[PDB]
Amino acid sequence: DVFLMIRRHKTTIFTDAKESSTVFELKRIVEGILKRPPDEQRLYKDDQLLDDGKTLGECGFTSQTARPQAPATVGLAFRAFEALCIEPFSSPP
Amino acid sequence: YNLIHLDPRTREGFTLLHLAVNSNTPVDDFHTNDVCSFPNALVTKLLLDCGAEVNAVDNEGNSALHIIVQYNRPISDFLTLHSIIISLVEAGAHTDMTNKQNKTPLDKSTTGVSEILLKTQMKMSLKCLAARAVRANDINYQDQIPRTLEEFVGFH
Amino acid sequence: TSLKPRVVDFDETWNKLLTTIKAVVMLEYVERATWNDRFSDIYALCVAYPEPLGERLYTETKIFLENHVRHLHKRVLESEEQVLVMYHRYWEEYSKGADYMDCLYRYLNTQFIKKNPLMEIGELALDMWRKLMVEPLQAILIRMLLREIKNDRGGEDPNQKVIHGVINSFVHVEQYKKKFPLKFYQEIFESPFLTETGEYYKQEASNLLQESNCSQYMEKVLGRLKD
Amino acid sequence: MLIKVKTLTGKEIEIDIEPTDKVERIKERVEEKEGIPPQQQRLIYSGKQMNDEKTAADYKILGGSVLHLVLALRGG
Amino acid sequence: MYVKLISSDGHEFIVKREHALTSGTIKAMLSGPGQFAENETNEVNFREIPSHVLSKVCMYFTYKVRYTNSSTEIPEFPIAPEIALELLMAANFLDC
Repeated sequence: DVFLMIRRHKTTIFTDAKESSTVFELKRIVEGILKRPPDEQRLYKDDQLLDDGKTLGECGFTSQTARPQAPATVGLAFRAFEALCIEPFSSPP
Repeated sequence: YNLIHLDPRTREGFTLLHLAVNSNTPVDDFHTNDVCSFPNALVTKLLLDCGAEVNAVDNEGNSALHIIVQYNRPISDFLTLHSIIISLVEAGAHTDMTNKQNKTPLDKSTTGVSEILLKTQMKMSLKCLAARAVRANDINYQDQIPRTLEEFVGFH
Repeated sequence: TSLKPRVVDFDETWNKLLTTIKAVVMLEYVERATWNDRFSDIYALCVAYPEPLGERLYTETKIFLENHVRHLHKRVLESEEQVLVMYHRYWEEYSKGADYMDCLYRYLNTQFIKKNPLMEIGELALDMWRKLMVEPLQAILIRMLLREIKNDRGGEDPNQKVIHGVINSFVHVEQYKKKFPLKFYQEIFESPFLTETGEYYKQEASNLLQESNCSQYMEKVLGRLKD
Repeated sequence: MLIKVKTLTGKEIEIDIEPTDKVERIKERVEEKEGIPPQQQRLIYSGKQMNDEKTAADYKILGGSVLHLVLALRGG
Repeated sequence: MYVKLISSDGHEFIVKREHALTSGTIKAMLSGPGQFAENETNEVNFREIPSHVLSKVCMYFTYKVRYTNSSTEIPEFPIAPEIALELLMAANFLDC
């Protein structure tokens, strides 16, 4: 129901999910494509933290904002807790 | 094929396809109008299997797709409006190409049946959206974009 | 950088594109980064300012493919006894070579070839394989294709893969002709093999008319049909 | 109410749907006789295509009429 | 599977393969030499196209996968007028 981009630092994984689906599904999905244990990354919304229990559609990631033509930027930071390091895109002309 | 490659164009810019998809093309009353009916989907089909330039522009900038959606008889002969449109957009008739007066063929619908047929046959492409966004804001593109892309910008 | 058209000289970039496309049509090893940069090269040369030189690149690809298929022809002619084992070895490495060259030249086939009479590279590489590797080397191919299948008919079990590759190298070459896609195979291998089969079964039936009576003739003809 | 919707060759489709029947499944019954699956017969209600429930009173609640349908595939 | 897209200056992207094959020169870059025995990343190195335009074309991949042959209103793709010119060049290079 929602479309989000998992933007960790350099990479930005584009994925679809559901309102009823939870954070654990997100972490399971990003495990097989980034090879990171779930406790080594903490997700975000702007700067607000999230946990592994609340649903994806709960913490402001609704179908009216995580639409695919402008997905909601969910931030990630990986453990070696490190800060949420996200660098912006290139300069538009 | 020979005639098409000799590019037959009337004074209005109409090619063979433009007249073959136009109901306004006069058909001879002397023993002929009872047989030859315009627009006809068969002739258009036979004009696309022979390789007519389907994205041709007339004096008004209308393509064959612009002309066919101007048809005002979607009930009397629906198939001759349907079986031609699928015949028109099958060789690369750019559904979003825009005439000289800045009218998309969706804009020149004048018919719910024709516009819904175009919408069903329309396939989206980021090329089309990006070109439309470029022209809707009038960014200078000449001598900055590919040479083949200037014509595509002029299409939208 | 970027996708903006730039004045690029054709010489060293075309040589550096040859460095990869020669290995592509031989099914050799090319790096993924190299193969993904040749796409950018082909795009840059396809819209290069101030003259879009896709025509020069198209003609140079014509020249390279013609020379390469003629080299394959001269090499296959040397192995006169085993040309089938050499033709099919140089066709499995050129059919996929033609397909990969078509993939590499994807932007050319949708900007300069189909939009301006001209043949797309996946159709040109195959059309350079019948015009320069099958049409001139036709009788040698066909007569011994019939000879190998006749040896299979009598008692032998020749290389099924080689024959089944050379034979479909007549329907595969004409895969890009929308009108009569089998026409080359319908006049290079269909009719000659049909007439040779007719002669061979005529003499086979004549031989089995006198060898056995009408009872065993039924079982023998049924077995020969099943075979 | 039986329908007389035209087709790609001047045929007929029997919707057998009353004016209060929604066109969400009314087109399915019409296409059941013709053969098309429910979510593929993009019928045109003399100027527009029915969407979602689309109770037949929207299309003038006509009896029988002639609804030229589109053969739009991949809509399932 | 999931495919991987380099940008001009870092800015890694990862899009589902069925989503990134809607373009034209990804289906060609992914049909090249090599059997792709790994089948997990098969990264493509877009050396020339910048990062923001690559993000927008990935968003377009998701958009076109979601809204293909739909009976809805097909909500408009938002194009920044600054990114409009470069995205046009990308959608020229990235066929469709």
